[PDB]
Amino acid sequence: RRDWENPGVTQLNRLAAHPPFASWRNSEEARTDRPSQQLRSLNGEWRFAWFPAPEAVPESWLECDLPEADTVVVPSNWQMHGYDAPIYTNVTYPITVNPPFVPTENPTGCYSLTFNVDESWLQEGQTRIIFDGVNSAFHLWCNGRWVGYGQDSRLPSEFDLSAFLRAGENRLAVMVLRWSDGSYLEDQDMWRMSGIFRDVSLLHKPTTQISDFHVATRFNDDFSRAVLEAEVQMCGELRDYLRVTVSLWQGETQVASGTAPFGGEIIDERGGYADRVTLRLNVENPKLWSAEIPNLYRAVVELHTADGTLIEAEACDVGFREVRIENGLLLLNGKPLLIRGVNRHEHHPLHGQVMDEQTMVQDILLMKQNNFNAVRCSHYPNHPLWYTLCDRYGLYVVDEANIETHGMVPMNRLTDDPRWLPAMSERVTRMVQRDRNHPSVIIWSLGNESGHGANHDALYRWIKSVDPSRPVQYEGGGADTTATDIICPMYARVDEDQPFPAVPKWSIKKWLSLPGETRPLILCEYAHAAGNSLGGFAKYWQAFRQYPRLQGGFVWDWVDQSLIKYDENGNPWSAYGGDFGDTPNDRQFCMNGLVFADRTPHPALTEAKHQQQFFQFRLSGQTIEVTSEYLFRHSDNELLHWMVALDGKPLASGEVPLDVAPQGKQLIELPELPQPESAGQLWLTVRVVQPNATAWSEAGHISAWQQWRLAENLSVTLPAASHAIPHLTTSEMDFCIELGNKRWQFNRQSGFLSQMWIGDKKQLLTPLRDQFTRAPLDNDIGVSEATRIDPNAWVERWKAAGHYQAEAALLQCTADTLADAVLITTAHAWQHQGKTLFISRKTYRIDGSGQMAITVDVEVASDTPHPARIGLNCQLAQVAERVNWLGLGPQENYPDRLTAACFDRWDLPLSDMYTPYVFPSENGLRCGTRELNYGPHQWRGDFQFNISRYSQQQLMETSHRHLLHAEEGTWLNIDGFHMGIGGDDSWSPSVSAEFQLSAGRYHYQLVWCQK
Amino acid sequence: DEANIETHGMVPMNRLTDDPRWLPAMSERVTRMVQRDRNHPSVIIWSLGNESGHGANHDALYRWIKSVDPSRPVQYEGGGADTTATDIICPMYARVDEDQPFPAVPKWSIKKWLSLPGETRPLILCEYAHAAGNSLGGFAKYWQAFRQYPRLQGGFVWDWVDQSLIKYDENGNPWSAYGGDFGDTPNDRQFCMNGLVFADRTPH
Amino acid sequence: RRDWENPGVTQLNRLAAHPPFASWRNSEEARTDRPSQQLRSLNGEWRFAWFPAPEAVPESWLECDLPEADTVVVPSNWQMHGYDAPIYTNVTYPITVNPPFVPTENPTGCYSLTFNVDESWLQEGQTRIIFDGVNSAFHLWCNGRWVGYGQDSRLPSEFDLSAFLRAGENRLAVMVLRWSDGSYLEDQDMWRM
Ligand SMILES: CC(C)S[C@@H]1O[C@H](CO)[C@H](O)[C@H](O)[C@H]1O
Ligand SMILES: CC(C)S[C@@H]1O[C@H](CO)[C@H](O)[C@H](O)[C@H]1O
Ligand SMILES: [Mg+2]
Ligand SMILES: [Mg+2]
Ligand SMILES: [Mg+2]
Ligand SMILES: [Mg+2]
Ligand SMILES: [Mg+2]
Ligand SMILES: [Mg+2]
Ligand code: NA
Ligand code: NA
Ligand code: NA
Ligand code: NA
Ligand code: NA
Ligand code: NA
Ligand code: NA
Repeated sequence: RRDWENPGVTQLNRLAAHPPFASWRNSEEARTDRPSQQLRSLNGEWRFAWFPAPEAVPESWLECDLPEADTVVVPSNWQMHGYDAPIYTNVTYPITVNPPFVPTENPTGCYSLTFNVDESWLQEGQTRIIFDGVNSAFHLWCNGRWVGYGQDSRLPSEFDLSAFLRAGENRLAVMVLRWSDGSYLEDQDMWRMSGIFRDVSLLHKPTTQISDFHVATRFNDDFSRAVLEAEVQMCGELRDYLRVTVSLWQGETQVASGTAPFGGEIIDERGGYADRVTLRLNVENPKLWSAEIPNLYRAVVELHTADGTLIEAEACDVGFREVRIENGLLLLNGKPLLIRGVNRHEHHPLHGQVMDEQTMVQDILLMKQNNFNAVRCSHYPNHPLWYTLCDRYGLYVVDEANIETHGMVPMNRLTDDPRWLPAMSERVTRMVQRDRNHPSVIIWSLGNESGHGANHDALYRWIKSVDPSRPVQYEGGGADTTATDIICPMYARVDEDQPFPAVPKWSIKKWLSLPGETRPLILCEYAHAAGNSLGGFAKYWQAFRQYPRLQGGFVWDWVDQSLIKYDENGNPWSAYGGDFGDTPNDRQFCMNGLVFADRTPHPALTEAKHQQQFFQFRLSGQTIEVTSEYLFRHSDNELLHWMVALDGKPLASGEVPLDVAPQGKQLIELPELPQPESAGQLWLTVRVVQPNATAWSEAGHISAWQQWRLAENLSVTLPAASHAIPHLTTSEMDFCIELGNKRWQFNRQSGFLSQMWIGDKKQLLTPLRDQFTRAPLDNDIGVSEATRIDPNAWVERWKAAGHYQAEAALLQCTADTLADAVLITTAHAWQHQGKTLFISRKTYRIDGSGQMAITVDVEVASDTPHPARIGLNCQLAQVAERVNWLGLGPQENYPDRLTAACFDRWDLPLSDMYTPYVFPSENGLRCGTRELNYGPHQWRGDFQFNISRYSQQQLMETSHRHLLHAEEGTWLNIDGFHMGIGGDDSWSPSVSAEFQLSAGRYHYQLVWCQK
Repeated sequence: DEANIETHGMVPMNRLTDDPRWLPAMSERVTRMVQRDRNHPSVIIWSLGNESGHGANHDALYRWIKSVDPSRPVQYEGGGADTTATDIICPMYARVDEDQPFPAVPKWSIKKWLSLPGETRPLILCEYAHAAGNSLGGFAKYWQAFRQYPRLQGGFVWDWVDQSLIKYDENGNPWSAYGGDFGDTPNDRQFCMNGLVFADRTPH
Repeated sequence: RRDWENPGVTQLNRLAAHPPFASWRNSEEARTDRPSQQLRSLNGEWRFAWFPAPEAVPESWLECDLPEADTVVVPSNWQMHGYDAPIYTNVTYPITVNPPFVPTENPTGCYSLTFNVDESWLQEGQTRIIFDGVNSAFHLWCNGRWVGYGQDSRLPSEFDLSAFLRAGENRLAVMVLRWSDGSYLEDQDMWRM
């Protein structure tokens, strides 16, 4: 029948979808959510054999174990066990686009399990098996007899095994196909894997059973009263003595209860549902659920007899909350939300796409600790535990259908085809039937990148009809089609329009006011965090806060989808597209997270945490105004600490308890701040601390911070003229300046400071030269490739302009003797085949104090692409352990991503000045620096810098971080100016104009001296 | 033009039409009809089917049509004749002046139906004036209302021709038969004859 | 697979629906709506045999004509030919309401036709067969090979016979089931045929 090549068949004998069941036979266990003996896990060791195609699977396998088989852990993805390679492709399908057909060479995973089943399970009731996740299609056999078939890799497939099992030993046989017609709807941008990757279990239910139940909560105007409505459905024989009791609990207190026999209200001319009943419970002053305060109640559904005998019980956590769009605003419990979200794929560097509780909790804790209050299930229903954790820890969730046909041409070819409506509908309807009772889920999504088809309109209406308590969104086809309640563009910029034909991405501010538009706008994807990115992140938040209808978005994305491989010595390294022989592939485009695969934070995470702060501050004189962006909670676990320092030197500090009502303000009057004597800039730094531990954070957690420049005292005092006078020694090839124990050497042929001495020690390994390039970041590269160059990408423009090949041509080099110093004057011309790109004019003034003042003035040809940087660089012979600087830190920060960084005195080990991005590039920069210290050296001024053991050349020529080798000495890059990193997206130029080095003429000055 | 979908005998009537498991089968009865007949000028209205209550599958397919063919209104009588799945209030056998307040699915006087709080759609009966045998009494009352009220734009009489079948007796003479005359049981006897004309098209 | 008891399977290898086609190879013919040499009718005398259930149909019927079969006119309803009784019920289904199942005693109509096909039709292009209406479900075979399946009694089911036909004589075998899961969606108040 080749059911895996027929979108008409998505399953055979599969049971109806429903909310999480456990079939408790004890009500107390149901109330407290304790384990159930009726729900058994089949996870553990299974037998597995790999085949090139289903036609190659031997028939004997159905009856007994294949001696060729291996014993492997389940759940798992077989690529992670080395049976075949995982494939990383973004848009292009991993198989030939010829729907509904798949390759004849279809990797087949043969799973089998021999397990015991107690007679008591077969004597009565129904025994079903549950496969929470099988990628991508499979046939099931039990004791040699065919049971069924199932598709959709991200939702559970359940089959009744009651007539197939026998007391004692039993054997299951599962033939999993990597490719199926379902694969045409699973083209998400992630590693393409397969296998039984989610839990497998057996559920026992009585013949007369609770087959489904829906919980809804409505409120009065001020949410002081609510009515909980629970519709319960049963299967089995109807008897007049049957009853259903729904009880609601707050802790160990029962706040409400309702009981009734089956038989719903009349719905039409034929009557009503005799196998259903709806209980309605009134709840006065319910504690409301929100990501701010995840208040939860427990609802227990009991099927029983009138005399009180329990048959079975089910239950769920209930969060009292109302979600609705009113007057163009997405409201929660009547308040306008501000979505601080992120897209999160289910990924593990070691286990692939298998999810575990520990990794989930770690992600949720890191998310809340970094001020995120929402997550988008990009782009498929998640492992069931995920919603339970979100309900309890408090996170707004966008549950998304497992539907993406990105690789089709046009994108909606299948979604606008009625022959694919059936397949698509099951991916939407079964998701809703499974997760509709979770309060964390506040918005339904029809899928991702599948254009806009009539099938979307139909499924949009289906959801609105069955679940009016949640808005429905979908980005495909222009982000504002008739299939979405929310304008949800991906990568729409703040101010810049991107007028693409048919599917334009308007500036978000402009999008809201288009003629006739009234919906709220929330980006389903924005701020693509590939590598050194998130430039311009603050521009989004300034806009979100100023415009009521701009209610936020979900960053793309949470974690790098890198995988682990080992070298010959067993040392692990991070691998990306193409490292497994997978081809074609999309290389590093699988890594766009705010954190590395092992959850180590990327510098960008801190910029997100700061911009997403819940308290806003303003300063006027001695008054600090604290404004709360919380909607429901008072600041009952917040303390404001303030500090005033002069160039990093603390003068005064204190703390004040925060007592701000949600949306409210608090004025804090700072005490008389004593004026400092010494010259310098005074800085005020405030931070909000949470004294007490929470379910998601430890005592002392910092949730917000901000700085302001206070008074500044310009230094006018003249340095006590040192008696010493430097001396110049001139030769044909050099200008040497001696001063006591120090010496400076300027090659007269190159025009650069080629060497320095402190005693008999050389300080340089490479001459101090101008630098106008940087090892390209992911954003500089875009989608450009050697086989497919993107002439528009920054890196390609720089390459074509000769920026990386530019040769320095000495125009002038003179030496003058002053009354108390030596003055070196140089001028260089950087040209590329007749074209002068840059001109550098410098002066070096060495006085008796041993200080070397360098003045640099650069001209950049207006017709050459704006350079990545304007600075100097050299390889220092020294290799010290610490790096001390007075500037923005402590973390890596760039011009368009430095709002989170604070000005102060920072000191870190040299290794922390390097950011280990899997794909190497310019990194570790620190801006707004007035003083830098390393070994015996000190540089002062107003510059940006990065310092490490890797040269820009090596970073540029190395594809993977683990392949980097520390060079001799230390490479120092000091920039007067550095281009922004961009990030609005990573496939087109995204560095905003105000962060491009287009001034034409630049000036910066540095003072180099030995401590 | 109406989709071949009627589940009248289910209890309740929408048991299948509100079940997502049946959405696939239903959608094909609707979509393939539209793909076949959309170029015919005579077809001015699409119908989702008949007597199958009102289920979520109806809302889905209603929207599908509006999306693929905005040139024709979409109607459906199930679930009360004025649900979210119909552009036209299309009751069957709603009377002119007399209300019939059935629970959940009332049949209001058509004059009254039009002005219920918030209602603005036109009203056209998908079925009215049941012509079983000696019938059509009160037919003129309907037309008087149709002509007086702009939004009462008519209706479709039920129905055109008697569904009687021919059988033969001893003398080989043919005679008109109805339910039960073929041993078919259970049956609904003469209820298959409600036309304005006899099976051979002779007028009643 | 008992495809007639699965609302998940409404057809097998059926071609997409579309507006009326005639495939004129002459524009003036298309303009004037005159008969097309590319659209042939297979209406007329066919071979028919009645069986109480699909399990009672002999396999030999796929390869050659059943001598016990009768020659009947098609299109037609077999109740009108007297093979079994037409049923008149209004609301109540004519079969036990147990979706998606139908009675095991499922009247099965076995239709067959020996017809000729011009070689020019097989030397190029695509030759399809169109059943404008089959009540209520059916399987199709051509020259003994299974072609497809289809449901919905009131719309045309089309199948590509290009790879099943030979120049000259060919034999179609059509097994029509009276009841199917499609029957749960066809409870209109009218005679059940
Ligand atoms: C490569 C672009 C043309 S499509 C772009 O690629 C990104 C890679 O992280 C993401 O998958 C986005 O969702 C997708 O739209
Ligand atoms: C028998 C009624 C309660 S239902 C009534 O029966 C009529 C018989 O001609 C028609 O079929 C109507 O459409 C139907 O609603
Ligand atoms: Mg399939
Ligand atoms: Mg995509
Ligand atoms: Mg646990
Ligand atoms: Mg700031
Ligand atoms: Mg079927
Ligand atoms: Mg009816
Ligand atoms: Na809403
Ligand atoms: Na806003
Ligand atoms: Na990606
Ligand atoms: Na507090
Ligand atoms: Na690199
Ligand atoms: Na009128
Ligand atoms: Na009738």
